[PDB]
Amino acid sequence: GGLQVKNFDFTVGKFLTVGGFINNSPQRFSVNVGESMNSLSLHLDHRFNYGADQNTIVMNSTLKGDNGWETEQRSTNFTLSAGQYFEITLSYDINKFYIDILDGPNLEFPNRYSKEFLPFLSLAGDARLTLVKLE
Amino acid sequence: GGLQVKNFDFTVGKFLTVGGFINNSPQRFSVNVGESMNSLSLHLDHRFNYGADQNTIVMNSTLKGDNGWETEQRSTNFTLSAGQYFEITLSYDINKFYIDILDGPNLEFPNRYSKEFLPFLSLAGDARLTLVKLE
Repeated sequence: GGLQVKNFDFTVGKFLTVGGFINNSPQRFSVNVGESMNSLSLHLDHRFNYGADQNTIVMNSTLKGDNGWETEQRSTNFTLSAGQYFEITLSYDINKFYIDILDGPNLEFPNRYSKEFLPFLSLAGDARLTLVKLE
Repeated sequence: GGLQVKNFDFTVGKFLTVGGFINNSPQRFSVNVGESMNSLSLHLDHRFNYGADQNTIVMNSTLKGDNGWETEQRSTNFTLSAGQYFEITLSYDINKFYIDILDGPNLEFPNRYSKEFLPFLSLAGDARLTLVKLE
């Protein structure tokens, strides 16, 4: 399951853009990059309506999947809308990730595990991934 | 090396579009889909200037990498240019692959190994992959 795109080496200095469509009536969706679904250097969750989190961005990482979520960083500079096309561009160096949301904020999150190569990408939740661009 | 895009299941009925830039002064470049670099259901080679092949499309498959190339199918309906952006959309069913080159031909090639899922994608040669879209 998944597609291995040989040519795409998401190393320090590359810009990975993901694009797709948010569902109508979303709860939340995330962009996840790391080594596997269990070992994520960045989980970028846009929470539309998720209990106490209403239009909040939450960023975190985990080495133990769902049971290893660490210190959350949150932003209320929420610019995405239900049912719409989105694009988020990620890049990083050994110190940090730089998150450029199209027509929205620019955020930074620590590169907590000092990664210089990230082999895995997934979108989770109420959105559909349709494009991956690497430059 | 490569990026695993979890969400992209290139199954029968999906449309995979690859986009990128052809090098200046190219010899040839290919789009390759299959199970690995050694086991390819489709190798779609655009040969600009490759000895006797001058602006010829060659399509083939292999189960043994470079030593298992099978019966080539060729087309001279060559529409790509050096230095330019290209996009090719692939889809398939159990019988065949359908190759839609943007502003160029529509080609078909047999699905020789009766595949219904293709886990691997690579571009090879004188071009640079910049986008992968799955719909």
